Amino acid sequence: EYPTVSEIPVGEVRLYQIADGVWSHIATQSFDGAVYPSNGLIVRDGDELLLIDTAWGAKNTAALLAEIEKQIGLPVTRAVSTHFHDDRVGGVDVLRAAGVATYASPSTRRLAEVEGNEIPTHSLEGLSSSGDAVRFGPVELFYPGAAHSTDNLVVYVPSASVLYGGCAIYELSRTSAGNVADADLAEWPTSIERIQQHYPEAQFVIPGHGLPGGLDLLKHTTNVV
Ligand SMILES: O=C(O)[C@@H](CS)CCCc1ccccc1
Ligand SMILES: [Zn+2]
Ligand SMILES: [Zn+2]
Repeated sequence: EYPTVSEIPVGEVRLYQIADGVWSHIATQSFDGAVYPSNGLIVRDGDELLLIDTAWGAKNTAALLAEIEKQIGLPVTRAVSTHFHDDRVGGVDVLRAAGVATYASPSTRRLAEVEGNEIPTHSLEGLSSSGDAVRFGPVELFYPGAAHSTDNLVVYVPSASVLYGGCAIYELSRTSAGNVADADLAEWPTSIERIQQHYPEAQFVIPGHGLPGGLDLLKHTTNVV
């Protein structure tokens, strides 16, 4: 039922209900010769929607807003990028032009400026040190320390016990490290434990790529790194 990579043509976006007020958006994009699926989060925020990450590109993100408009019908007013890679910030310009206020930690914003990626407009205070947490509307943002990247944040929806781990967290079927050029391998396992120790009542854990799982996904990631 969860959409797979061969089912989403590059340019299209699917929405998947995870609990109500919480959806994940799935898009596809090529990366060094191959196409991969990628997840993001959507959270109902009163009469508005909070977006967690872009759909990996300008055209995909445009498709995302259109799909949101078609299936949910509420405006996306804010977005948070969980790290500096293009599958997280690629498309913030389309979001900006659509009236969406974009956010990211200052760490993410400068890591994106130096790599030449799109840069979220606003800086998120209170997450510069491992273990820091801040609330942001219907969700709580957490900076566990360097893992997939040195700036990676994870997101938690209290009212739904949904833990969005981003690309610091791997799906279950993934048994190899893959690309970790921007990671801190030595610290990764420690950052994940910080996540474990911080959201032990998580019911759903969404990886940055692939199928949903449980807290089950954390140790699996450590074991793969
Ligand atoms: O820039 C990067 O290093 C990554 C963005 S998270 C590319 C992700 C592509 C991919 C996603 C999941 C598994 C293997 C490859
Ligand atoms: Zn990444
Ligand atoms: Zn990723």
